[PDB]
Amino acid sequence: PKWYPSEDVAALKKTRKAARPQKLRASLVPGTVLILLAGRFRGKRVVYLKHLEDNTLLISGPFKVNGVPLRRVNARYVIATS
RNA sequence: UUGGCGGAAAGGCCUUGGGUGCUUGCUGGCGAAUUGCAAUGCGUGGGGAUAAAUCAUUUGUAUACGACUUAGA
Repeated sequence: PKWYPSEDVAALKKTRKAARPQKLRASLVPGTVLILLAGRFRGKRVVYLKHLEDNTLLISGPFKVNGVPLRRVNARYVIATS
């Protein structure tokens, strides 16, 4: 914060990479039934509830039906049913 | 547990009878969580008894040396 650099490491250039919201595939819609391909609950059927700002999908089993609680999941490890 | 069957490398096929579990065929309840967003998720090396082999002896229907051929608790 206030310590002067004791070794003049070169500063990084102005990176021209602005963050953009994830463009999820149209097949992913809220309320869709999802199949988990990996992780603790791999192979379980899950319901798509909400999209999170961290590029993850807020999902629920529901917990009562199959024991899968509210957890974050990646869209790339999920198959969206009709 | 009963009966038959499979010889090509059968060694497998059913099957009468009962025993004990599941049944998602149908109706419901209990728990999943925090692993936190994926890192696939089987015989020795030393002893106790002993079935058998080789050597010793002998044998000669065998013989350059191995090998082969007999018999004595």
